[PDB]
Amino acid sequence: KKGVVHGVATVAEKTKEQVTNVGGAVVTGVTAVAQKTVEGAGSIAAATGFVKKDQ
Amino acid sequence: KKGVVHGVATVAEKTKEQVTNVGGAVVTGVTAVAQKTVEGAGSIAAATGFVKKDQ
Amino acid sequence: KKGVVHGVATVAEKTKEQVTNVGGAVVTGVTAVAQKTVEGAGSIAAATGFVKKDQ
Amino acid sequence: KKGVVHGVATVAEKTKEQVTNVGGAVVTGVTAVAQKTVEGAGSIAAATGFVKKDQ
Amino acid sequence: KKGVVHGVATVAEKTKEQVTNVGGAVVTGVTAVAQKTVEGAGSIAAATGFVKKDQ
Amino acid sequence: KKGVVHGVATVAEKTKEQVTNVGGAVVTGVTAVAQKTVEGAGSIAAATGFVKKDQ
Amino acid sequence: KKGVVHGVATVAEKTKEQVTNVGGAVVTGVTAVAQKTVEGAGSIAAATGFVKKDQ
Amino acid sequence: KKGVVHGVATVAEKTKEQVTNVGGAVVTGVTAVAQKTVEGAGSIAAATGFVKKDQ
Amino acid sequence: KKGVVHGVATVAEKTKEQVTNVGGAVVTGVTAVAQKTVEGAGSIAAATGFVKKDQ
Amino acid sequence: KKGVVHGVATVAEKTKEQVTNVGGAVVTGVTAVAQKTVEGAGSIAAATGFVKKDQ
Repeated sequence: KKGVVHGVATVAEKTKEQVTNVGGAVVTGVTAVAQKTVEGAGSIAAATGFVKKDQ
Repeated sequence: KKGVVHGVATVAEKTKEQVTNVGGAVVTGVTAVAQKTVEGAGSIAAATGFVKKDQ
Repeated sequence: KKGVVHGVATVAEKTKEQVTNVGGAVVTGVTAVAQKTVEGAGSIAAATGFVKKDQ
Repeated sequence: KKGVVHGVATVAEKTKEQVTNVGGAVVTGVTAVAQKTVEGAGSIAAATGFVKKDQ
Repeated sequence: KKGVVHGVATVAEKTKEQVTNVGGAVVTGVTAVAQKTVEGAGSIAAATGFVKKDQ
Repeated sequence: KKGVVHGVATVAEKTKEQVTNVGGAVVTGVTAVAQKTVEGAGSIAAATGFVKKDQ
Repeated sequence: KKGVVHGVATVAEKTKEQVTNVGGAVVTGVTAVAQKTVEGAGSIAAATGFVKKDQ
Repeated sequence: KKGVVHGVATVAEKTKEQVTNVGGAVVTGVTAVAQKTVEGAGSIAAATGFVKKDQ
Repeated sequence: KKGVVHGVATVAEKTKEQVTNVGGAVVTGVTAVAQKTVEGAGSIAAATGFVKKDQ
Repeated sequence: KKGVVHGVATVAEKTKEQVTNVGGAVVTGVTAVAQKTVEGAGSIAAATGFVKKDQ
């Protein structure tokens, strides 16, 4: 076989899960957050996949 | 087989899940948030997939 | 076989999970956060995959 | 076979898990955080994969 | 076979797990944090994979 | 002060929450269930407060 | 002060939370269940407070 | 002071939390369950407070 | 002071938490379960407080 | 002071935590279970407080 990509690719066979991202956010997984009190200014309480590039 | 992509591709066979994103947000997964009190200015309480690029 | 990529690629066969990211955040895994009180200004309480590049 | 990459690639066969990242965050693994009280200003309480490059 | 990379590559066969990172954070492994009280300003309580390059 | 009860009482002062039960069920708390597929005959999928006394 | 109870009592002062139960179930706390597939006959998947006295 | 109980009592002062139970189940605490697949016949997957007295 | 109990009592002053149980189950504490696959017939996967008296 | 109990009592002053149990299960403590695969028939995977008296 032959393949040429510029990116971003994701090429496969017999594949149970696939995610391609440029951005941006993708949530595909099981996630449970239980929480009782959030205070403070300002605290990232429960972050799973996170990116902060403030300018 | 032969394939040429510019991106972003996601090419496969026999594949249970697929996500392609440029952006942007995609939520495809099970997610449960239970929460009782959020305060503060300003706190990211429960973030799963998150991207902040303020300018 | 033959392959030429510019990146970012992810090329495979017989592959159960795949993630390609440029960004950005991708959450595909099982995650449970149980939490009772968050205070302080400002404290990253429970971070799993995290990136902070403030300017 | 033949392959030429610019990076970042991840090329394989018969492969159970794959992650490619430039960024950014990717969470694909099982993670359990149980927590009772977070205080202080500001303390990284429970960080699993973490990167802080404040300028 | 023949291969030329610029990096960062990860090239393999018959491979159970793969991670490629430039960044950034990747969490793919089992992780359990149980915690009862975090105080102090500011103390990295429980860090698994961590990088701090404040300027 | 003086108090005589037969039960079930719940006597207090300055008290944020109170529940008295004989029965029976009382749900006063925050609860989030997210769920994707339930099968089997017959499986208690997600039970929070539960009592089964079949005769 | 003086108090005589038969039970079940719960007597207090300056008290943030109170539960009295004879039964029966009481749910007053924060609870998050995220779930993707339940099978089998019959499996208690996620039980928090649970009592089974089948006869 | 003077007190005579038959049980079950719970007598106090200046008390943040109180639970009295005869039964039965009481859930007052923070709880997060994240789960991806439950199979088998029949397996208690994730039990927190549990009592099984089948006859 | 004077006290006579038959049991089960729990008598106190200046007390942050109290639990009285006859039964039965009481869950008042922070609990996080993250889980990816449960199989087998039948395996107690993750049990925190547990009692099995099958007859 | 004077006290006569039949049991089970728990009598105190200035006391941060209290548990009285006859049964039965009580979970009041911080607990984190992260888990990736459970198999076998039948294996107690992760048990914290456990009692099995099958007849």
